[PDB]
Amino acid sequence: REILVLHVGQGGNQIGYNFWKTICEEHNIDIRSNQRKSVEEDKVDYKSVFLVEAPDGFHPRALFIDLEPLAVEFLVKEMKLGSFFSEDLMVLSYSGAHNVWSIGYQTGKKLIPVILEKIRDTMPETLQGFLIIHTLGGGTGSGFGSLLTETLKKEFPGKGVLNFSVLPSEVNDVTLAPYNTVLSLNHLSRFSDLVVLFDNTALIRIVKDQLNYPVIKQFSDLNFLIGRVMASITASLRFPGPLNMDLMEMAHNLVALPETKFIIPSVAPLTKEESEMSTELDLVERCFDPTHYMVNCSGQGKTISSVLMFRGNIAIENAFSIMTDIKSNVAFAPGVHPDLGLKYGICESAPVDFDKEVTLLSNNTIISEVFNRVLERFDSLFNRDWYTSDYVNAGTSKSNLKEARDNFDRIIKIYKEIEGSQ
Ligand SMILES: Nc1nc2c(ncn2[C@@H]2O[C@H](COP(=O)(O)OP(=O)(O)OP(=O)(O)O)[C@@H](O)[C@H]2O)c(=O)[nH]1
Ligand code: NA
Ligand code: NA
Repeated sequence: REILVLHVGQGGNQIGYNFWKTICEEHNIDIRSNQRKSVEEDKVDYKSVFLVEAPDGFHPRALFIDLEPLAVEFLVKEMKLGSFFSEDLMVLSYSGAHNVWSIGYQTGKKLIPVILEKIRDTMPETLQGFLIIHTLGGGTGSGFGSLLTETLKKEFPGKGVLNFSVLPSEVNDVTLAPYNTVLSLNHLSRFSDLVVLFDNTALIRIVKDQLNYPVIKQFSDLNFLIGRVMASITASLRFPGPLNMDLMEMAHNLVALPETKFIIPSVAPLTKEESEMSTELDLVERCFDPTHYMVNCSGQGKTISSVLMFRGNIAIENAFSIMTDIKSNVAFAPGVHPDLGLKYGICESAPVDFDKEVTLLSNNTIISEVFNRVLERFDSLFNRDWYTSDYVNAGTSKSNLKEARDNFDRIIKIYKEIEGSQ
């Protein structure tokens, strides 16, 4: 059940700080010492899923990859997790991708041999899959992340390749993001087994309103929610539970058609103060709400398939009691059976910061509208040949951009066909 994590680019590596901090905290480890705070939970946990053991200290089964060092360096020195984020786990170059998917895809091909050799060292043959954490708007996380997704699926067929990819804010903070996002989602639609999507617009709004935290100057607290989703969906692998599930079990339950592998996540509660104030169904209803969707959505949309991970103070009586109320309040696609569309997972271990928790992975048709807005941005640049020159002069032809564009458009049509039923 072992999992190897790959962080690519500034965003992917910065997110890795909050994820491994939450993983360490859930396993009673202070991320900095690499040593146990307590042995109290070691015997009801399975630390081997994400953590590698050593007398000097725990090590994450992860690689930290970037085509420029500043993002890793400044994070590993400010938070200063030198021992945990051992630098034998870093694969750094110094070119940068300059926000071009093609430059990242290919400068990365130079480090594929050293990344692959570090993988075969780290991985036990009982490894179940990989997690790839990256942003889609930049160049390294998008291009190199696409390359690693393609590389791992062919280097290790039969093993799972899951992607946790960050979309830009609705008003893009990178003008080249539509090109980079379309190119990456095209690569991932092929080589990924499951793509859990985030966008900063939804994350910024959750942080501003739902947590109402004083103020933020690091992506830290937006990345905390991304780390909460990754940790909670893997909780039943690392802690006892009446109903556990692994990476491919969740992907099999979500991917109805081979191309419907793009997932919207949500978690409740986001503040400890409401963990006291909520029941099982209330956490479920709020997860099925746009105010908790970590992707900018209109409404609940039409759910094709969903996975619900229950953690902590969770009445299984009530968890199965409210399944009728779930289908009663959540609109599902016109082709989904009234008794289907749900995949349950129950882990007895509570999250780091809440008394109960419900994590939702939703295969929703509303992702077609999110993708449609990315496509419309793509076309406003592609139809005017704006910024295409350095994609052309980095070896991605317009012909390759158009090929990725129409395959991306085909995915939008598959989701809309499930949505409309006309
Ligand atoms: N949620 C979140 N988003 C981030 C973070 N860092 C960067 N981003 C987003 O990622 C997009 C750009 O990707 P980056 O990761 O910064 O760039 P890169 O992957 O290192 O690629 P290059 O900079 O071109 O070498 C921007 O739209 C940012 O909003 C982060 O730490 N958390
Ligand atoms: Na960068
Ligand atoms: Na950058």
